[PDB]
Amino acid sequence: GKSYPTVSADYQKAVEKAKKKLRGFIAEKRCAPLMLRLAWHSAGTFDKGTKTGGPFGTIKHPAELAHSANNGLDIAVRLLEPLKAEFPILSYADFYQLAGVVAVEVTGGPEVPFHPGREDKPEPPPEGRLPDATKGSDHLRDVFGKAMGLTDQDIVALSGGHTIGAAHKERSGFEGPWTSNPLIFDNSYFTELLSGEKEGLLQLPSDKALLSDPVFRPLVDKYAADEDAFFADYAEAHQKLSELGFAD
Ligand code: HEM
Ligand SMILES: [K+]
Repeated sequence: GKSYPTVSADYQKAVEKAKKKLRGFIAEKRCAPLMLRLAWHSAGTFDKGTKTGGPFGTIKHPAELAHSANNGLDIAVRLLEPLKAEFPILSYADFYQLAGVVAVEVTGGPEVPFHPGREDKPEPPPEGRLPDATKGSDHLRDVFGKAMGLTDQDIVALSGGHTIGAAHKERSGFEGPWTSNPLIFDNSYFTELLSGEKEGLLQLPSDKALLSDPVFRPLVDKYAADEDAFFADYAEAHQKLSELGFAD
């Protein structure tokens, strides 16, 4: 149900050039996972009932970076500031979401469709909307479903974003990568979740909750068996996530 706004030709030209520049920058800096986390934490605050929060540029605000769920993301924001400055026409909202999309692409992931025109909004959402890694399926549904308005399928596919990167004991407290290949976007997050705890790889309780829920488990299996299917459903869910509250 989207109606995307019209942006000028200059704005579109800027999108295209920023996209390229973000590829090169994110690849060199090895920071795709962090950039994915930044985009996801920007969008993930959306509350459908109130139409508050969501991917509207507020994560750049020190007040939103201070939320405990956002530990470390001040790094991401600082990393992007000089590039963003080359693209003054673009909203921060658009820029961060583009960086999330590129993160996925340059690590070998699907091409998530991108539509410009998000406006930067002045008020960060209240803290406490992003998910708690120590909780389970009900909580996931409360956050992704009742707040954001995404689907059960979307929940499992987006969990797959842990296919890249790692936790840090100084940020969340959790530590290490979910996968043996943490800068490669693939279905390894699901294959590892399926094979049990292997030494040196991370599983959050929230990842584990996928295995015991009657709706989530068949999806984990599908994605572990079929990376093409994971990529399709991941791209659908990321696009939706990046557009929460935008163009409705
Ligand atoms: C489903 C509920 C989720 C929970 C409970 C959760 C929790 C976490 C936690 C605790 C970390 C560790 C942060 C650190 O210590 O550095 C993390 C990292 C990460 N998360 Fe999630 N997350 C979830 C969903 C997602 C989603 C939906 C995405 C994107 C589609 C995502 C992408 C990432 C990425 C890429 C990292 C690694 C960041 C890095 O390498 O610095 N997460 N997540
Ligand atoms: K991987």
